[PDB]
Amino acid sequence: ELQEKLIAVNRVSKTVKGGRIFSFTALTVVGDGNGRVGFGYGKAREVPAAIQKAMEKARRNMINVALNNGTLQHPVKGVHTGSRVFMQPASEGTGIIAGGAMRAVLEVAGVHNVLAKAYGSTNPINVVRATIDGLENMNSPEMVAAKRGKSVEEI
Amino acid sequence: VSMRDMLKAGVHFGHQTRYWNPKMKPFIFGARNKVHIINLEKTVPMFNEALAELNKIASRKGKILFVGTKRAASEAVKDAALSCDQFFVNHRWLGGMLTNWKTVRQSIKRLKDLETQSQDGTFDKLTKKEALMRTRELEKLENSLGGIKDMGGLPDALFVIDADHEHIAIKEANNLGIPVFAIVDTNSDPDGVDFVIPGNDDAIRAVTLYLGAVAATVREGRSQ
Amino acid sequence: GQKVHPNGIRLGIVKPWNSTWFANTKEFADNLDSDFKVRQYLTKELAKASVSRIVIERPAKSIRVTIHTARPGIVIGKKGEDVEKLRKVVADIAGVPAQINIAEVRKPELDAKLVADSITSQLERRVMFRRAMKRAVQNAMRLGAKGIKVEVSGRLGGAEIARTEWYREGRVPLHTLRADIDYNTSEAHTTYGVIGVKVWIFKGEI
RNA sequence: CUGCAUGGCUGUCGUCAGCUCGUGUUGUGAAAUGUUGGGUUAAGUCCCGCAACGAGCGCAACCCUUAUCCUUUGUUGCCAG
RNA sequence: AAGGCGGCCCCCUGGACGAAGACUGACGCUCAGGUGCGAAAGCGUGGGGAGCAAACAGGAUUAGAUACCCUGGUAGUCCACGCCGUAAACGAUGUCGACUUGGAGGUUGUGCCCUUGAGGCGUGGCUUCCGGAGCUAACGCGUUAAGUCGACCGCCUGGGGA
RNA sequence: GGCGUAAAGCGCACGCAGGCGGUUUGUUAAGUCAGAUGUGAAAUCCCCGGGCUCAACCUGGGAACUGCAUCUGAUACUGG
Ligand SMILES: [K+]
Ligand SMILES: [K+]
Ligand SMILES: [K+]
Ligand SMILES: [K+]
Ligand SMILES: [K+]
Ligand SMILES: [K+]
Ligand SMILES: [K+]
Ligand SMILES: [K+]
Ligand SMILES: [K+]
Ligand SMILES: [K+]
Ligand SMILES: [K+]
Ligand SMILES: [Mg+2]
Ligand SMILES: [Mg+2]
Ligand SMILES: [Mg+2]
Ligand SMILES: [Mg+2]
Ligand SMILES: [Mg+2]
Ligand SMILES: [Mg+2]
Ligand SMILES: [Mg+2]
Ligand SMILES: [Mg+2]
Ligand SMILES: [Mg+2]
Ligand SMILES: [Mg+2]
Ligand SMILES: [Mg+2]
Ligand SMILES: [Mg+2]
Ligand SMILES: [Mg+2]
Ligand SMILES: [Mg+2]
Ligand SMILES: [Mg+2]
Ligand SMILES: [Mg+2]
Ligand SMILES: [Mg+2]
Ligand SMILES: [Mg+2]
Ligand SMILES: [Mg+2]
Ligand SMILES: [Mg+2]
Ligand SMILES: [Mg+2]
Ligand SMILES: [Mg+2]
Ligand SMILES: [Mg+2]
Ligand SMILES: [Mg+2]
Ligand SMILES: [Mg+2]
Ligand SMILES: [Mg+2]
Ligand SMILES: [Mg+2]
Ligand SMILES: [Mg+2]
Ligand SMILES: [Mg+2]
Repeated sequence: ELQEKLIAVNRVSKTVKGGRIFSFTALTVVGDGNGRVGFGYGKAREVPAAIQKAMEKARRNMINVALNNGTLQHPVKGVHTGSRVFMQPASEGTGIIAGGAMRAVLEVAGVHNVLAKAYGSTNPINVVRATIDGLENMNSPEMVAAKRGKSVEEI
Repeated sequence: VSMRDMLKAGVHFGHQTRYWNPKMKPFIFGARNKVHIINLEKTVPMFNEALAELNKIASRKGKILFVGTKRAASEAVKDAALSCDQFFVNHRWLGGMLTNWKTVRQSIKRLKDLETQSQDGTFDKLTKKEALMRTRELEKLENSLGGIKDMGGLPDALFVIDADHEHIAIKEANNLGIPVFAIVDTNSDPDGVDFVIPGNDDAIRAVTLYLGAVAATVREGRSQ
Repeated sequence: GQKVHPNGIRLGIVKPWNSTWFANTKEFADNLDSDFKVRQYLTKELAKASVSRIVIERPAKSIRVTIHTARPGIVIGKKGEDVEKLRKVVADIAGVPAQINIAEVRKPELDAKLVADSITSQLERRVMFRRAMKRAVQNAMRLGAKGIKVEVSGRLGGAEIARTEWYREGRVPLHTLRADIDYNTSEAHTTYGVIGVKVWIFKGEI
């Protein structure tokens, strides 16, 4: 029912008296393809357990985005610690023009045509954070008309 | 419930104006003795509203979990909880009761098993060793979660006393999506609570009236 | 640190011996070595017959060997020529006559010898050690074992540097002498060297 | 020949009291919490308190021997009447 | 204004703040180049020299000890008038203006209330410590912002070489 | 795009040139905006077509050349 993507697997370490202890971290995203997205981060001593933890984490932790038949409503900007993200709707037939970490998020979101660009840090975790936060702050025209209390043509 | 029982129970008395929280400026009538005075005409309709939705939750067969662990108010809460066929938390709130239900349900399984062997098992195989420990550990289990032993699953509403002393349970309920009903004293913040009721919380008569009225209204919830 | 052999430390407490004969120091060494020869045989000709334990017992002047097995049909064979073709040669090796009995192990997934043999047989078939280990553990734990832990060691996956990798599950109190601990060892001879496998299975106390 | 390709076995820190995990929670993250705090113990031993709740390998017990008594049997061992 | 300023008295003199009014009527803010002020050490000329003390000498310590420690000790430290123009000259945070939840203090004015005390209720200036939103890579900052904004100026563009 | 700690706030101030300018009314029309006219060579780029068996290539018409000058209007904002 939901599409799942594995974005990053990293090996991290922690020193003890005996020596170094290695662990694996997995960052994944899951979506339904019609405007629901979640990201998940997992850690484990072994990789498949880490990936399963991240998928379990991301089946919860899922937000809604209001799409316009496969593309955004307007140009959006998202920001997290080091990552700045600019996304912009495109015409039919452009495809997802985005970086490696944005591409999975926008693919499993159900978006089909955007032009995106990453500035600053392209650390995958923060880039996924910023893309999610820039998608969630994007508003549909009917909610703008509800805000302003007037449902004029511009819908 | 109306205005004058709430005055003479001392619902209007706040904490000192040193320890106030800004977010509850709207529910503050004034100050005397450098003591906040809680606004009472604000308390009455939102209390009634909380009571109404508690009733409706009650008759759709909702499980309600009273929370109060103050030494001076928790016996009133056991009183009110089993007077109205509901559940209570009177001793220390285990961090993770709701978000980590999968793990604490083994604690309640342990509690149930060693109580069925307690005296309708009637083993009294003593070992030289195990009265002193098995009995004391049943005590340790039932004083902290003996009020939750019959819940089975996640509750349907949180009734809170003194939201600041009970921030862990409130944030747990906010993550899990359970409604929170809290008496909000002048020093606590109301943003985790979805049904705010400003009143006094340190006096035992305010608490008595609160849970008397709520126990009543859920008893006539289960009445339907 | 180095551990005590968990079967040896429990001999006479909860675990019995694999040989139950008496002898003076006159015939002790030859009894012992002819037992070694019979055991070496009943190891190496019943290789793929899943034998777990060989109990040798010597009444007055003759032997009886009890073979614990998971697959009794192959060591009892087609109407029973095969225990004949075994005792005719075990009486040959031990010089005295012989008798053979065959006991069945009904759950071959709760015996450390069979589980070790399984994991080494898979390791010699070029299978990823992780899958062997985890399947052994989950099969042993889904049949009522109170605990298990497996450990493989030595050039895993053809690496140049040998490693020791172990997987535990349940409860294995090796310091409790009451503990029913079934332990065994096996070795897989691959194209990169020997790989050692150890298996502990805990079934209960007393 | 290569223990610097390995299995098995052994020494060592050290019989030192420690070493971790699941779920939850906190942090963008490496990670943290639990395992810290007040007492106590030979001991992460135990009790209180506590965003933690539980579990595993260790500690302790279960094993052998020595120190007291009782019952049974009585030679090849014993000698009170 | 910054550098800085500490017995008491007198003379000359700059700024700040408050009360209630009166007056002028945008006369304002910032500022490249320019000008002025600018710790300590140092330099020039002339005085002064108690204490302290670079250099220097001796005694120790040490493998050595051009040091740390001890006994001495000159320039200098002090005054007048010139020069120098640099400091971790730091809040490592340019100036000016507006806006945005709180708490506890210090100091200096002023208004009102039985001034009944070393009482209570207000309203200005300057200042210290916590901390909310927000911001930040984090640490932290947080109405005296590193928050939200405007005007002008200075500066940065990998580490060495420098 | 930055300048508390990563490179980066002059040691501090005064101040000329320069940049910037509270509020109201009137006036002007310099900035600004609208329209028109002249010009912005052809070729090149782009659109719609046409010819070489297709393509490259060649070619018809348009669009564009974001600019400048002049004339006529607008007066909210900036300037006088
Ligand atoms: K070795
Ligand atoms: K954990
Ligand atoms: K003065
Ligand atoms: K200058
Ligand atoms: K001196
Ligand atoms: K030396
Ligand atoms: K001198
Ligand atoms: K300073
Ligand atoms: K941090
Ligand atoms: K400047
Ligand atoms: K260079
Ligand atoms: Mg530790
Ligand atoms: Mg800790
Ligand atoms: Mg323990
Ligand atoms: Mg604890
Ligand atoms: Mg000087
Ligand atoms: Mg001089
Ligand atoms: Mg001189
Ligand atoms: Mg000296
Ligand atoms: Mg000199
Ligand atoms: Mg001078
Ligand atoms: Mg300098
Ligand atoms: Mg200074
Ligand atoms: Mg500087
Ligand atoms: Mg500042
Ligand atoms: Mg100035
Ligand atoms: Mg602060
Ligand atoms: Mg360079
Ligand atoms: Mg930069
Ligand atoms: Mg530095
Ligand atoms: Mg710097
Ligand atoms: Mg400065
Ligand atoms: Mg300078
Ligand atoms: Mg100027
Ligand atoms: Mg000027
Ligand atoms: Mg103006
Ligand atoms: Mg001007
Ligand atoms: Mg004009
Ligand atoms: Mg054609
Ligand atoms: Mg004008």
